[PDB]
Amino acid sequence: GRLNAPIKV
Amino acid sequence: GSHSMRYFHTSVSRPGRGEPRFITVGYVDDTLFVRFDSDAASPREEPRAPWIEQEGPEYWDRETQICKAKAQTDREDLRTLLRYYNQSEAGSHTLQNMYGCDVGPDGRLLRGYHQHAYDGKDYIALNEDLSSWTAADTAAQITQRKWEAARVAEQLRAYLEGECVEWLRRYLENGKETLQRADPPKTHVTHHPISDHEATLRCWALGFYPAEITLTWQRDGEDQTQDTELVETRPAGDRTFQKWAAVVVPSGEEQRYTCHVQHEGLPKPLTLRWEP
Amino acid sequence: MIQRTPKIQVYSRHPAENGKSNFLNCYVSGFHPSDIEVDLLKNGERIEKVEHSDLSFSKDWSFYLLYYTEFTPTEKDEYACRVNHVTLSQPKIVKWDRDM
Ligand SMILES: [Cl-]
Repeated sequence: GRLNAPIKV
Repeated sequence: GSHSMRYFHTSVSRPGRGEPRFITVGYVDDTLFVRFDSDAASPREEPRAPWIEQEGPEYWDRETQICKAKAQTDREDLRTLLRYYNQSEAGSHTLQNMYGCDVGPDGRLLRGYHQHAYDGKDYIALNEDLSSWTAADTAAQITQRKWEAARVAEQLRAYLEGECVEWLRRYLENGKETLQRADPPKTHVTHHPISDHEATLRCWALGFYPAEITLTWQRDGEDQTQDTELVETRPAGDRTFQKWAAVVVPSGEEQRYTCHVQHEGLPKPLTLRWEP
Repeated sequence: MIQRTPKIQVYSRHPAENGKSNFLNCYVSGFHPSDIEVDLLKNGERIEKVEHSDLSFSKDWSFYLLYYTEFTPTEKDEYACRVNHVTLSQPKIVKWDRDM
């Protein structure tokens, strides 16, 4: 199951 | 005995041809188990292995929401990276991300990963400590300062040490028929005359799983690394992999050459020779 | 902009036996950027309805794809893979050889 944390460069 | 779960993500911009295409796939070891493609007619995360099919609708809904959201953040990221590199809006660019975890035989975390590449080049990676970053360049240092300020590494560590390892344990059990079965290579040696003076000996490994394997040739017991043609391990399309290694052998020398095969499905390494 | 030219292997799923149905594979790997065109050819002509895997990549970030189709090898029929990529000035044709 995937990581659910939005992370923007 | 040891295992891994990895998610791969690629966005590729295409100016004048709509929004960037996003493709993500998940693997346990060398087995693909989920996919999502933003160019699908109705994009949804889809199963690709039998043992994930039993997950219920809530899983597929959550996974699909995560993939859609990541497609959108990647499009924002592609716009940001044009600024950071002073690039025009005319060209196609690529953003890649991989993350996941490796565990040992007892299911404990061995190490975690979360890393990005831009235009095929390392951009920023979470270090093995799951607490600090390696930035490739001064652009990636701008991201590093943002992610330090927001305590991103702490969020990733929590996932990689927790959920990632727990999902992998679940998948290994549900998929124990296949994920916990090694298929050994079927091996043989072929002989291919080149001229009156020499012939190729080719050592084959077919039908094996997982993909990791070692195939070498020795002559009089000495490794022939510099003189061996070793093809990349390649998928057969039935879950298994193939590989071969070839040496050019002077006429009459064939019995001096031995092929050596190592694979986790073999209780002991094999030695083979050409059998005319 | 970095570019990495594809490695290309064309081969069958099982050892070729004339008259027995099999799968013809073209595996392209180690390439960047990800845009690539791959045809499978029978007697020089494009095979229709070839399928392919979803884009993925290796530890070094380079891309790989598998293209494949069912086929029944014979003594006489020639098969090949044709690849185009930005690193190639003309398409590369690699012939299927049952011994590789
Ligand atoms: Cl979408």
